[PDB]
Amino acid sequence: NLCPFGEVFNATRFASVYAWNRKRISNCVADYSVLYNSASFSTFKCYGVSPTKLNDLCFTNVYADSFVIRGDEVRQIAPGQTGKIADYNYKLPDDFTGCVIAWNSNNLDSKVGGNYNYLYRLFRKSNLKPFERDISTEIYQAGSTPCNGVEGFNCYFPLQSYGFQPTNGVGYQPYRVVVLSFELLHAPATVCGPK
Amino acid sequence: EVQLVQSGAEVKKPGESLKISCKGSGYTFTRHWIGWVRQMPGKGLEWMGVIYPGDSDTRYSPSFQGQVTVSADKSISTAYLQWSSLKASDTAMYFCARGGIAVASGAFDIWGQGTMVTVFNQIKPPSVFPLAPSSKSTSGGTAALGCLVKDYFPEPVTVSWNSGALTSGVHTFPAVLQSSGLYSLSSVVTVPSSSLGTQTYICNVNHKPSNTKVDKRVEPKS
Amino acid sequence: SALTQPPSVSVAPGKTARITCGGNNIGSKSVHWYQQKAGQAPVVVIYYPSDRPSGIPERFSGSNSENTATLTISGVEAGDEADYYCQLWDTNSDHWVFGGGTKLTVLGQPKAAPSVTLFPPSSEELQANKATLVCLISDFYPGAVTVAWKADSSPVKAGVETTTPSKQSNNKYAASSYLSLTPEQWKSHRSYSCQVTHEGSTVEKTVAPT
Ligand SMILES: *[C@@H]1O[C@H](CO)[C@@H](O[C@@H]2O[C@H](CO)[C@@H](O)[C@H](O)[C@H]2NC(C)=O)[C@H](O)[C@H]1NC(C)=O
Repeated sequence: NLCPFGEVFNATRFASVYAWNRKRISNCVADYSVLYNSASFSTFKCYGVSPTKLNDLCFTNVYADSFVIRGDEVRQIAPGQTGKIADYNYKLPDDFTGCVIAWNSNNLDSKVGGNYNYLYRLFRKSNLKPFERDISTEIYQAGSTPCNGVEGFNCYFPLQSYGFQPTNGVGYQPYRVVVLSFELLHAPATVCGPK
Repeated sequence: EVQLVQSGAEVKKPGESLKISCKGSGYTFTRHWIGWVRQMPGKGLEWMGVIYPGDSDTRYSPSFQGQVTVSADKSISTAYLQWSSLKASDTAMYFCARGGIAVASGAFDIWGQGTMVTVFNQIKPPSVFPLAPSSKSTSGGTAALGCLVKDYFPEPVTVSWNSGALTSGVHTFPAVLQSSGLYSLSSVVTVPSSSLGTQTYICNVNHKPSNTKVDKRVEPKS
Repeated sequence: SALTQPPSVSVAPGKTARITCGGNNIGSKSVHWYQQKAGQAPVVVIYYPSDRPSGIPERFSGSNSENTATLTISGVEAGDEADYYCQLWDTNSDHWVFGGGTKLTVLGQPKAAPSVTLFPPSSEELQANKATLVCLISDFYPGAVTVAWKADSSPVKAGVETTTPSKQSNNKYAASSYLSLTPEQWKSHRSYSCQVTHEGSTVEKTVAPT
């Protein structure tokens, strides 16, 4: 009863960061050390737990969130960070307990002419609360004039496309990111390492 | 098991204060919104306000801002709704609902029982008036007698006809709760019009809370 | 912003029910749908796009147009009779907004037009310086009617108190509508009328001060 980590990490297509994908993991055993042992990931950082301790600990629930962002935006996937991704697309709580994994995905997510399928939120009236997800496409009202669905002066479409080109630099590469959240809830432990 | 358990029902006088509690269990209390929705008896849902227990951020509806206070205590996983001076128009059910995250971000995924808040001003006996059947009711047809029972508190009011002797054709309608906070219903009996002029129609109205009972004669005029 | 729902909708078992929610640019905003059975707390049946909560049957779905959000239940069962609400997120003001609600009634019995009795104020009540007009509606199904009061021929909004339809002993529904008004305006008009609308058909009753 191994946890389907290959379902999320080795999935063919990810979601846009504004509409990131969530998968609930329970009722299985997972060797997290095997995940780090493969060295294909560029970022592997954990908060509240050490990587070796994962196999020696149990949790009520596990949550795997998957999306694609830019390279220099991977630093935004961390507690207390700011920026358009952390404030408008995907926010992590200040007391986050879990891990963040990010790896380069240039050969798959980049296309000649620009890959215009991956989007992100540029404008929003207020910051997202932790783990919230906004997928509305209402015209943003940047000024006093009400837009009323009409895009134009001080009235912008809320989403902007990344446009990944294989020839891009390391900062503007498509990076696939997963976030593992670990939940202890005064309930039975359903996800455990080989302990 | 995710659950929102609310406090028990309350009965208060106008102008008094009130504080209802709503405790969450089975989830991280600080990582979700907690909102309050009002439902008047037989009416629709009305969002009032919301609090994020993580940082105590509060958002209020324009129609409710300043008339009610929303707070939270994260140390015991509880949210509070508070009135300083109650009005008769505040009589309603009050649900507390958790604000979802991920796909449930804009919605309220989990709900409690609701808390019934009744604002009662005084136990008032009912005023009973006759509902005359018709003019030119004439023999060979049916006619509808009634009596209207207005401005009483609380439920119920019990109506019989001819001290329980008349049972065919009686219908007592459910009462309306007026915006003043008082109840009003009517009772109607269908009888042969021929018996208008021979048989007298007596409506008996009983208010148990006010030790009140009235016998009203229904009889065509003019 | 105003969210508008039809007050009631009636369908036959096995067919498809569509409940519509209206507004200005609702097709671009996050809209969810809740079900509330009589006596129970609300339950989410549809999130935004058409994502279903865990345990909700696949016959529930959501669709959107520029000025409209529609909840669709295919192959309606008897247990689906309930009040359905559309809810808006409104990221502009961070205001959760609530629709008016729609009572979805699943036809189990035949249909029945309402019987209306209209009572003018009693002479004793007028002597007491009050006036009440009583519109009593009985023996109708589905349990959803709309009552319009007409002073003379002009609509009247103030003084109208209408009850929620409730089940009778014979499993049909009844309701009442009271128009409170002072004797002066009662005597000042040629007539008063009560309009009861049920399933697209209207019944009007008229009374006079004389
Ligand atoms: C995704 O697929 C890769 C390749 O199929 C997995 O990596 C392999 O892991 C096995 C042991 O689990 C090793 O024997 C192979 O040498 C690995 N291959 C490569 C190319 O590294 C990877 O584990 C899969 N992801 C998950 C989460 O299971």
